[PDB]
Amino acid sequence: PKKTSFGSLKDEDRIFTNLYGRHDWRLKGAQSRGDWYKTKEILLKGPDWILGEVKTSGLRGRGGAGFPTGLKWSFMNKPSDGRPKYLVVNADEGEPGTCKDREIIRHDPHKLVEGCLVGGRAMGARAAYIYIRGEFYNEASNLQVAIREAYEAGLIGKNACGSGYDFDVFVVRGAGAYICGEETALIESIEGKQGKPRLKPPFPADVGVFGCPTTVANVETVAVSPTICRRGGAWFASFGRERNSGTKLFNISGHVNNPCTVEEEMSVPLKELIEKHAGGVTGGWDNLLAVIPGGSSTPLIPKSVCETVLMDFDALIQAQTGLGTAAVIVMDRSTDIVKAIARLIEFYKHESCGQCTPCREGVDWMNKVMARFVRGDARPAEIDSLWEISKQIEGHTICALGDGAAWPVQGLIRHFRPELEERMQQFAQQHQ
Amino acid sequence: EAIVKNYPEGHKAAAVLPVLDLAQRQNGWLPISAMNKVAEILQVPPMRVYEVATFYTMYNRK
Amino acid sequence: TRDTQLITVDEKLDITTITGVPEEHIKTRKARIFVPARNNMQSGVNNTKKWKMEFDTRERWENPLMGWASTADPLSNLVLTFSTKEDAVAFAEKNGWSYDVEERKVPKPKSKSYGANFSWNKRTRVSTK
Ligand SMILES: Cc1cc2nc3c(=O)[nH]c(=O)nc-3n(C[C@H](O)[C@H](O)[C@H](O)COP(=O)(O)O)c2cc1C
Ligand code: SF4
Repeated sequence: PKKTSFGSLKDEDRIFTNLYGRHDWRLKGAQSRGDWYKTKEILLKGPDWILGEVKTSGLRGRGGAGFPTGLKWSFMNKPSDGRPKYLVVNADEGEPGTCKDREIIRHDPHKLVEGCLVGGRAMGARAAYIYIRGEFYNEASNLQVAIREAYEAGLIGKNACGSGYDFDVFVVRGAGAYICGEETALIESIEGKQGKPRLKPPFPADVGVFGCPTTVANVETVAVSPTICRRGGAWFASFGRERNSGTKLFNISGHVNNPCTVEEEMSVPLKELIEKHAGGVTGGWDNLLAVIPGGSSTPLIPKSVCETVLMDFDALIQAQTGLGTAAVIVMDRSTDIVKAIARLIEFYKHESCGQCTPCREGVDWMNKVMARFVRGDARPAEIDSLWEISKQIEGHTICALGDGAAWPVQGLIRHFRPELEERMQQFAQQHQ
Repeated sequence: EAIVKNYPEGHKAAAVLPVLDLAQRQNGWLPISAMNKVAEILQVPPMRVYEVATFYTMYNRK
Repeated sequence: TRDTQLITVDEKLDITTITGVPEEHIKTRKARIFVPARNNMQSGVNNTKKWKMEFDTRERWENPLMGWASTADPLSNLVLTFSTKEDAVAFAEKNGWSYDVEERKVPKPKSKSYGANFSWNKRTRVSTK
């Protein structure tokens, strides 16, 4: 009935069945695996039916924040004023450790394109803009090839899939900026400005790209929607703990024997995920120091927490971290944990858009303090000083990048404070 | 021309990033004259093109 | 009410003769009653709450020895503060000073909308942030 152990996902239940690119990624191969099947019927079912299926599946955002997708997409389910409506697909993929969206774009592009159509229909959108990071040039070209095939098969464009619905899919490339993954900064970049996030309100569903109603959705969130419609929300909701439903793409990187991308059920144990798919921690499980469970923006957790934690939104919130993008970064006991986190702060310092004070000045400040913590050139009173600084950034910035730079620092101080103080002790003795 | 037609009329400024990137593919890098040419084609103030060129790290200004 | 026997006096209150001010600095002076303008160099509004009374500026000249600014005007620094325009006028009248009143200038309420920065079809769309 209510299964209590999760994992062991079977291949028949996997959505991204060309994840590893061992089958044809073009239209013929995609149609052989079930893409673009009965898409006309799905569109004719209407926006309300599609949104109902998404709500029932319990799908949550796969971009890092995890808002319930069905409710989010329903903000667009409203009568049209004069303005057009748009779906923006977030393919920026910038979070360190996260490379799942790259695999979807280059190996299952037709899942994304069909997701744009189904999702766009549900929102009443006339077109989809797919924002892909500028470095993913070859992935963008693969996606552009797939879009052309869709136009030539009548699947998108005028009278899409013969449903009478007109839909366009545009691809817009970024130019090198992690902040452009932030949903409102992404919109500003499409409009030809610096990728600086907007304050909210207004929300994009009211005022978005070109000032029009807009929904920004992650590549993975969009790409699963046609399958959720074909196989039903109930089927998707049968995976994972309640309110943590579905399958999930996981990146396992760092100190593991076989770093890899894999699709696994939600709520799978973290330890099982590393051991079954990634070939275990380098040097064995007893060589594990810490894990960053959801990309650079999620607080690290120490080995003791990693023994029993489940990989889903609620489980990781209990561990004082978060699922994030589900990019698992493994660090074994040879890692210089202070230097590892100090490098992430240096990443956020280089990615801050500079718009708002607490992040423009605060993240740069935290970077300088962390650089001295790596060498030990500090005193223990500065640890609690660093903690308070991170709390002055968190919750005071325009966008969540400021939060994402404060959380890794807090995780380091929370779980490895003696390591910091030990290093300060070494530096004082050696210099004195 | 095809880049500019991907956006609503009255919002040509949306084409600054892809057109600026095209100038760099033809030329290898972006001299100040290339930034001015892009601003002229899209009819946006040149300063709004300098901001984009210096914000995004893939543009080569040397 | 009172046990003190009051009298009736319908005269306009005038205290010029009992203030000790020289004749020159009653009749030839012009008092200005105003609410100070906000110093445009700052956004704080706390110096625009009260009414002020000041007097007409008079000659300042350079001291032959040092070049300091000399004055013969005893009222050159006198600035009085009042809660209301009516209090300021009452004070000026009973002291016999001619005066001008300048009405307070309250900034008018503005319509501010962050969303207007991103208009689909209006000129309020900003080209930069
Ligand atoms: C600094 C920053 C970077 C982000 N990068 C991405 C990204 O690369 N891809 C993504 O889908 N969401 C990213 N997000 C989250 C988006 O703002 C937004 O929550 C997401 O696109 C919503 O889609 P979803 O509900 O389907 O997850 C980022 C957020 C921040 C603050
Ligand atoms: S938090 Fe940082 S990245 Fe986000 S708007 Fe403020 S300065 Fe820009």
